[PDB]
Amino acid sequence: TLDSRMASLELVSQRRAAGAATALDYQEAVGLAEQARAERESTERQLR
Amino acid sequence: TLDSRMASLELVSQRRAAGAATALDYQEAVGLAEQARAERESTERQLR
Amino acid sequence: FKAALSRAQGELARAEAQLFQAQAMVRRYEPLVKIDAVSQQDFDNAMAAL
Amino acid sequence: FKAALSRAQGELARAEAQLFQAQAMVRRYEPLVKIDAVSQQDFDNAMAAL
Amino acid sequence: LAATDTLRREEAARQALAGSSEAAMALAKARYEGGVDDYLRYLDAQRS
Repeated sequence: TLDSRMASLELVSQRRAAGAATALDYQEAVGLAEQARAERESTERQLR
Repeated sequence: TLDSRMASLELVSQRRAAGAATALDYQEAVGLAEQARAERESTERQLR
Repeated sequence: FKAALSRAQGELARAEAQLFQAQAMVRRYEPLVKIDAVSQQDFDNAMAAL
Repeated sequence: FKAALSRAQGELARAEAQLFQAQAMVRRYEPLVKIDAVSQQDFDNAMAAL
Repeated sequence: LAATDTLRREEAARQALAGSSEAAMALAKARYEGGVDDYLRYLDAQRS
């Protein structure tokens, strides 16, 4: 899932670099990636 | 956060008074404000 | 010529209806923009339409 | 011919109103694109409209 | 030990999320002050 989030973030970053996306979209993609990262950390804590 | 919710509710009420917004929008604003109030009460209980 | 005048009068009535709609939109948006209820861009679009 | 001149003047007024709307849009969008607040595509569309 | 490490990394993730939301706030405020976006978008950015 985190791999998917990072792929989406990379695609959105590349799209804003071309000017086809607002900085708001890049920020929301970053927020989603960070949200998924927290879930991954919680799952790691649970497994350990 | 509750302050922000009441600001949005006031703005939406003023918009419906002018006829630029439906009653559904006013109802959703009211619901969001009431939801925020419940969070405020829960956090008050936690702090106490 | 009577039919042409009737057609012109119908077109004028349609234009007046659109003007009435634009006037109502501007009248409603005028107090709302002062309280920031609508974006300035929307108000300018309404004024241009009027 | 006076009526034709009036029609042409009305069309000119409509064109001027649309131009004013486009100018306002471009003036608002210009500082935003410098801070990425709006997409470059939207700013280019606004400039094309102007 | 596992909790210390995992919650440290999770706090880093949540801090990144908060920073992204703050940047989105700054952009929304800049747009609203320019008269492009309505007050509702700015207020929603505040809430988020």
